[PDB]
Amino acid sequence: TPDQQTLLHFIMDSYNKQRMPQEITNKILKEEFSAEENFLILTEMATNHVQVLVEFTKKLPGFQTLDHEDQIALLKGSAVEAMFLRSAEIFNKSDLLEERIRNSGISDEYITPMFSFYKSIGELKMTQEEYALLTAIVILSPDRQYIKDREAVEKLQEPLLDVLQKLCKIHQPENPQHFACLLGRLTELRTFNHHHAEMLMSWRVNDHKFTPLLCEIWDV
Amino acid sequence: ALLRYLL
Ligand SMILES: COCCOC(=O)c1c(C)nc(C)c(C(=O)OC(C)C)c1-c1cccc([N+](=O)[O-])c1
Repeated sequence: TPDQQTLLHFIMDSYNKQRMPQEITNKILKEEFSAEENFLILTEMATNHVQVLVEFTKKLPGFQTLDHEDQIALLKGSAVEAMFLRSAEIFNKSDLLEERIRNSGISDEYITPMFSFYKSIGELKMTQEEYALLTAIVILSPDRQYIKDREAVEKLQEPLLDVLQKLCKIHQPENPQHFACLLGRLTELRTFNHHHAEMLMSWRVNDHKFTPLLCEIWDV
Repeated sequence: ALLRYLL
């Protein structure tokens, strides 16, 4: 559809500008390997994921028209899912990062479900457009805590879901299951809200300096 | 405040 193609190109122009700075990528190879240096790298990565996702969010069609408090509630409420999704994308476009994660002092209670999500979404071989649309769909969720005008958010989310589904008919014709499989990775993704809340209470994790952006977006 | 600034 003519209005849908315009929507999609707008999403892609914004999504394609997102990149993790090469300098962080180099750190994966170049830094000393210790629990503390490893944790720091993951912190800088997480911080940059939020940075990028804010820039992406403020370019989503309609987002600037929303009530200001609702904007904030979206950013904070969708942060955990969006960041986790983005970290899966980064990881799957690496062996070394995995080893750093496995040796950063983070408990296997949290590491295990993380790698299961990464593997699951990796096996789906999602295209750049699927990542972009899903990301936008996660950010524009009308069910976040404290949203005053949920119907306004729903009107921004629904055309993205339509484009995404419709795309799935276009590129994977006669297989309704590709789209349903995308939505099942979203089911895994949402389980991370609870994993995250528990990690923040944990000893190792909370006895660190998180960056200011992480502190703020996670309501620490 | 941080979030509003970046937005
Ligand atoms: C690329 O970064 C990995 C993705 O990172 C997150 O998006 C993320 C989220 C939502 N919540 C927390 C509290 C952290 C965290 O405490 O910071 C790092 C410094 C240890 C990170 C997190 C990091 C690793 C594992 C897990 N985990 O549940 O397995 C969570």
